[PDB]
Amino acid sequence: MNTLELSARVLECGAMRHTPAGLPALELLLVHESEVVEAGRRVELTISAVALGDLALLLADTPLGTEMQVQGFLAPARKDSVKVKLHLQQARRIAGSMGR
Amino acid sequence: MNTLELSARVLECGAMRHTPAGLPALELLLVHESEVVEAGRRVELTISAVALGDLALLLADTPLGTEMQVQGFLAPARKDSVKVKLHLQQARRIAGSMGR
Ligand code: NA
Ligand code: NA
Ligand code: NA
Repeated sequence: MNTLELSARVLECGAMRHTPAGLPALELLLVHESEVVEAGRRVELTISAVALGDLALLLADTPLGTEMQVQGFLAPARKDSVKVKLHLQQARRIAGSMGR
Repeated sequence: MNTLELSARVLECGAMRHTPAGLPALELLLVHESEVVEAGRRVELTISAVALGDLALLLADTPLGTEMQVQGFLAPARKDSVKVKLHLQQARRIAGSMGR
């Protein structure tokens, strides 16, 4: 079991990159702000995220500030790192009807 | 939305501590090892976890090596920290029938 579901806004969206094996790869910087319940609290969390393959292609050029629901697994950012990165398995924009 | 579900083993279990407001607090160090789907692999993740209140009392003196399913929210360890901490909302040992 390793699944993080997070509501987040796009702070940064990288240019299209690739894995050493030639698969599309895209890095995003995400910010989450919410109030949660702990022992009967607000949280602000900044987190790096990476999408590979088709999802990287879909998330290409996501405007900055876009609000999203995402899901994936957590992993250390680099070998031996304290920094974690969210490996995206799902991402959807919070579509609205304003929208002006 | 901010929920991480993780299967993990206890590498460290702290002594009973307290919040500044006097609530029970307990820190654990958890290791996760699994293989996941990345579209498309192996993930090994070490993460600090903190339980407050009644869950802290329940998790007191968890033997090192105990395997668990945990759930909670992610938050930075401190301002501008790259270290994240799982704020435990649920924890259960993986009970088995072996013995010994
Ligand atoms: Na897993
Ligand atoms: Na790779
Ligand atoms: Na939330």
